[PDB]
Amino acid sequence: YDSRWVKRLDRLRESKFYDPAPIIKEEEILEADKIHPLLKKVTPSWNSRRTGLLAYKIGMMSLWDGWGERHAVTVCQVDRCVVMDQRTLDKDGYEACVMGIGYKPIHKVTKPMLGVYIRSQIEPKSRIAEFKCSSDCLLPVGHEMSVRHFTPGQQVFVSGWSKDKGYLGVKKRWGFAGQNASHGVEAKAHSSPGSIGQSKTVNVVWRFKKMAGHAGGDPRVVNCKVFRIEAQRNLIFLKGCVPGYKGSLIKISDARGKTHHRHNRHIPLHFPTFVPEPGVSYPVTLECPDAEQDPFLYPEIAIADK
Amino acid sequence: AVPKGKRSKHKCKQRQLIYFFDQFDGVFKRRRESFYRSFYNPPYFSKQTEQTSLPPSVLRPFRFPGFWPGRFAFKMAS
Amino acid sequence: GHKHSESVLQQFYNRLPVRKRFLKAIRKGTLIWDKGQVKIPPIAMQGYGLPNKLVLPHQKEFNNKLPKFKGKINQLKATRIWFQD
Amino acid sequence: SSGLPNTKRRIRDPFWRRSGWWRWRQQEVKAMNRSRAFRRHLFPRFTTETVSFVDAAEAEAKRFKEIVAETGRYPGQTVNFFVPKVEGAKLDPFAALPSRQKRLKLRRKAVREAEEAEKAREDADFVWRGKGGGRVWEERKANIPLGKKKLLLYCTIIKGLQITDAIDWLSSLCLHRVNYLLNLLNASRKKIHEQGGDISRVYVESYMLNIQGQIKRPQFRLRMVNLIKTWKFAVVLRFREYPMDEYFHKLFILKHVPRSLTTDMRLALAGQRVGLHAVRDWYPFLDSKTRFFHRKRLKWLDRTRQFDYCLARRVFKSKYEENCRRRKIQVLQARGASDAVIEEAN
Amino acid sequence: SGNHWHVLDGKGRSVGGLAAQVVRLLQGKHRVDFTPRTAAGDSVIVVNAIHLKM
Amino acid sequence: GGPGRALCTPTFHGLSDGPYRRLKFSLKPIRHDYRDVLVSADLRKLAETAQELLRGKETKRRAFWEIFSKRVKASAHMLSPSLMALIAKSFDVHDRDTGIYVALATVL
Amino acid sequence: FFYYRFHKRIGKGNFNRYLEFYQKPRGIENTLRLRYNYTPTFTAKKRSEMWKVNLVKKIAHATDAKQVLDVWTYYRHRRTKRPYHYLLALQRLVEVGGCDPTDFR
RNA sequence: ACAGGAUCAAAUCUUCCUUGAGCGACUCGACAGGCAAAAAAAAAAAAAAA
RNA sequence: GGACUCCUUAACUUAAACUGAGGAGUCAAGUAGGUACAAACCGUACAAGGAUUAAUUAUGUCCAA
RNA sequence: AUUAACAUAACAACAU
RNA sequence: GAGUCUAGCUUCAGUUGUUAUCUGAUUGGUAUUGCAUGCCCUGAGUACGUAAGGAAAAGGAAAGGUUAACCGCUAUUUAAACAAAAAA
RNA sequence: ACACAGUCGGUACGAAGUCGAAACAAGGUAGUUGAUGG
RNA sequence: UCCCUUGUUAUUGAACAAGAUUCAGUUAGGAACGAUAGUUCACCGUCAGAUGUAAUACGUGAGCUGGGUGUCUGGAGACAGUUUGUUCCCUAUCUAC
RNA sequence: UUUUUUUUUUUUUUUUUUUUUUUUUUUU
RNA sequence: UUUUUUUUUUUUUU
RNA sequence: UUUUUUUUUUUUUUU
Repeated sequence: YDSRWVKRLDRLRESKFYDPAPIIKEEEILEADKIHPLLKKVTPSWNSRRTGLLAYKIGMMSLWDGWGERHAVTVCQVDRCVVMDQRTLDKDGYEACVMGIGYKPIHKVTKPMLGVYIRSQIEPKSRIAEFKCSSDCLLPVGHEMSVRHFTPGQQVFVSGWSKDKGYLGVKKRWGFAGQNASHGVEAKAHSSPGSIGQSKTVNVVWRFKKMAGHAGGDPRVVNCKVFRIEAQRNLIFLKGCVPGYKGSLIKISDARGKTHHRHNRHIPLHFPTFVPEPGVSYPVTLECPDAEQDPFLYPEIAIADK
Repeated sequence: AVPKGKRSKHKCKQRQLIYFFDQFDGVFKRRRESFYRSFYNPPYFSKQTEQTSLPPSVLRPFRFPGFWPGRFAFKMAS
Repeated sequence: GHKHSESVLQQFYNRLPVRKRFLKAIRKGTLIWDKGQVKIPPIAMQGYGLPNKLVLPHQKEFNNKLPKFKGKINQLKATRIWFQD
Repeated sequence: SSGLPNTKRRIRDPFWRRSGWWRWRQQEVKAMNRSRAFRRHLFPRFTTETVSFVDAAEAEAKRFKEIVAETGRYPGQTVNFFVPKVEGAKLDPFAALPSRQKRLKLRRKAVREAEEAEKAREDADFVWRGKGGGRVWEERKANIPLGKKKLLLYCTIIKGLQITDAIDWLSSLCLHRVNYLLNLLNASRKKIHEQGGDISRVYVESYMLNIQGQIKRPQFRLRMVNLIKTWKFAVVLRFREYPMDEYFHKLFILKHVPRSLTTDMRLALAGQRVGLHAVRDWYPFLDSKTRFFHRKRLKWLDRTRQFDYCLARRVFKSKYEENCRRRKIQVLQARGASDAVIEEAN
Repeated sequence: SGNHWHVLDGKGRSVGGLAAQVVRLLQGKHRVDFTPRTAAGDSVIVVNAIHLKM
Repeated sequence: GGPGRALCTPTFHGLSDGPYRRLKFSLKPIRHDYRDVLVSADLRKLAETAQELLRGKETKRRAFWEIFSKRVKASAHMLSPSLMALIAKSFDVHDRDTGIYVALATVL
Repeated sequence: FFYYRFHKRIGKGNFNRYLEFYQKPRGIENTLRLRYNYTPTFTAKKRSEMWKVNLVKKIAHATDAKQVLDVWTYYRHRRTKRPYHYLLALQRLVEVGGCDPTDFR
């Protein structure tokens, strides 16, 4: 809450106050204190669907691969995603799971909200979302989600909000052609929209007409690829691009339709969740398998005129 | 363009109230609150106006003597 | 629509609450509209008499004397058949 | 913030709402508001008599005109008829009756006489009046270079507010042409104070605008000559004094205390100009939270048959009168006057 | 209370006829004291709507 | 104009006239204690009426008797052993036998 | 109420190959508040307003918990129930010789 | 809510019935926050104590 | 030195609301009714005036009525 | 001193 | 009475198109494909045909083009140049 | 107000009582009930 | 049923490949330039995007213009953006002994 | 350090994403 | 009459 | 075979 010129100097000076990097291990062992007693393995069915996850956009990065091809990947962090409540047909009328994410100061949370958290036995949350899934994939209350839910090398469905650009013109928003810069052209005609309708035969402008206005701030969805995951820090690297600001909430789910059919067919995935067995170690870091063929192979393409 | 017809009284009447609310919510209300804050601080004294202006003061008067307990004036000395 | 003026016959068709599929057929001629229903146009057989509902009042006496068909379409043996206008 | 109004403000609309503000919804909303409003009052459970307000001069004018209308003559005339006003006639047929200012003066004298007579009655502590009584004053201010549009904005703001409050409201504007109104306000306050009325109980009733004229000027253009003019309006204001009875009911019950008073109180408290005993005394009128909790406790007490309206009114009036009397006594003593002079003055 | 109820069984009945009949009841024209200004009708309940014919 | 007839449009209208065509409706104060009624009497009103019958020698009407009997009959299962004696003694003193004695024999 | 909006939309469902089950549905189709667009008459108003008195009158007349409950149930839809109404019913229920707490009524 | 009720009566840990669907779910009852200063692409960031 | 319709008929592409003739109605200068929506068609015991009444007409009789 | 157009205010209303 | 998350309704085009009988302790019982420009590869020098000549079922990929999103890399433009020591 | 901003028409007090309801009949006593084998 | 993409498999003087006429949908995805200015047509050269029609007042001139076979600062409709609220401007004063 | 295409990524979902509105309240 | 049914068919004549 | 027509303002075809 400082001044402009104080904030600007802060922005520059922040770099000098960075804590040392953690120490990442090669192996991980879990005990009974991190496992839901109610958690068990369930065989999937033909009409079974899994749950989604929430993430925060951190930033972009470039990473190599086994063949040596560089790719751009976005980093996402699951900020302690925990199940709050469940929905049943008898109780509510539909199967769903409610989850929470984030943290809020106690000096900002209302009493009715704090009542929920007391029951839940969890710290205050910033955001709450819900997922629709099949009845056979209802996770127990209080279970903490992990990055291990998605296996590397599978297609994911990512949803989020776009950025904001304020007010923009017709030429700026849509990308109109306009008029020439010369050859006897009026000032106003430079960036004018031109015809916007028909003659007296149609006295009404059709709905959904492309016009000037505030731009940005819309929902958008995109496909992504799981490139790398981290268990320690709970990090996920997604191949492609994700909308929203560097910190905005984003939803991640499995493939749907063609995406599933074509890609997510031969990939074994833990349907309910990751279920570690007490007394056994697990990897910390998992990488995407390399391709089959050499990417750096330029065969000959015949060019014959006829 | 040019107007095709005359505006009725009703419209004008409506507009009046619209405008009044618009202004009140954005000018007057802000100004009032800004004005009222200065009370805590001593009044403003201008150097330019010193030729005619009264001496400086700090103490504020009480407009409502009815709800003013405690002594009001001091007895004259011998 | 965009057209300013339209024929009354076309307009009539335009007002029919039916699917596009049947609309097309109706327009073509394969189908007719009558009594709020859609049915096959009447069949005119060579030599046989036409329905009494399509001839003029003075032509009914002569139409009733002509031969009549009391069989199925498969059993029909007419040299030529066409829809009656 | 710093040279920029907040972007996230909320501007009210009197004719539209995102939650719906249709005709049908208006009815319901109004009904509920009225219902809630009505219930906020606290009437006494026991009264001896109810005395209403009436204007003798206004009744006499109607009585004088009714006889002329129905009989066609004047009071006492037995030979002659009524002559109405005619074009070019200098004589006013209704010249015997008083004017508005004279009737207001008669009212102001009658209310003083009634106030003096009130002390004789022994059962004056259990008598109802309602609303309407009080002295009335009227002023005027002409030659104002402002139109109706401009005038209305200010007028509506100042309407239904305390004399002192209005001054502040107009002052806060930081405008130039508002000085004309400011001067009228200040002159009215000074005149009312000199007339002996209590300026602490004086409220703005209503207003009135009168068109005076226009001053046109030439304005040349490329292919025409427009006419530029100036506005001229006159503002008429009305003031009314709130009796003790009325005053009590509005501050104690309704809790519709002005802002100036509360600001003064808070100022004194913050500056330590008073002791610890005054905070509690002003608790009913200090802050909005205290007012609300006080009103809720009042309602509970009332329902419990624990609260005495007449007793609270008497305590209120006695405290106010004692403070007013002590102010004058101390002011007189400050000059060093003798005991005989003090006794004769008060 | 003055509120009357009519529960019908529309099983194998014609939509048009049923509608026509219902209209009468809804309108309240069947009563002597019919007022077009107001709704003088009575509540109507219909079941087995799936069984209609055309 | 229109597809239909314009004249064939019945309009509601009164066939007579009277002074009560514009009498406003208002909610009058509602009784706070409805139990005070003999019809809707209670154990207290029953006992009070029984005491009054034993005190006075007045010859009451048939209606009173009827109503009193019916109420008692209705509410027979709520009476106390002490109140039953009073209610039966009232009847015995007034020489009335309306089937009351048989009904009270099941609850006594 | 110059204009009262009310439309029956085509809701999502699956009626194809429907099997007749002798069971009640979830709930009523129509739930929207019914708002009249006309001023009521004297008789209408009276019928609408008589409940306030009839409730108490029948409560008083009642001679058993069954009757009490029934009476209460009948005036279910009756909005704007004053506190004292509850008190009255409670007193009557206690006088009648108790009641069934478990009762839906 | 194991809150109420029946029975020659229940594994630890209610055999069975009622609560119309325990008010759509949770929670609160001094609950909740419009405007001002300051900050402010959406959004987030201040415990109280002049 | 006339606009629509009925019978006859000249011209035209047996075309056009055209151009022009013979003899009846209506409008022009006609109300209200019917014909779904804008003079010309049907009917009229066809509009001095007022009211809470009865009738075979074009024509209608499942709902809007 | 003075009509209308025009400008402002007060009172009056409940089957809503 | 109030806070959160939600049921129903609404949504570019458009439809009503789904389950008799029922492995006897013998590794078990339909399953996210609506959709579609051109050129190249496997199938294939195969079907076909004297010869020349030369297909489909399925998948895989390199250009061009449209929409949307974003600033990890490259290109254009452009801004900033300030508080580690409690001996300071 | 949907209206070229109009015209016609426009609300039927009591029981909101009750120590009534007796000179119909019956009566599971409710100031209850009157026809009807599809 | 509109130039290409669909109707495995019988309309064919259809061996394959490449082709011609006709019909059908729950209406799905697409179709690049230049020179001469003879108001537009046969034809000409390149990428081969692979034989590429009409209506809407020339569709469109209070949005723009050109070598001939005028001006206008948007009052109401429509369309594209935006709207705290029951209260937080003012006012809203029973019953009657 | 910011903006942009001259760079990069997707071309999937439509009972989906999303949303301003809890409705047994028939005369506020 | 049988989910046989992109322009392909069977059974029975209702 | 008939009642049901341009009923072509809407619903409906209940025979």
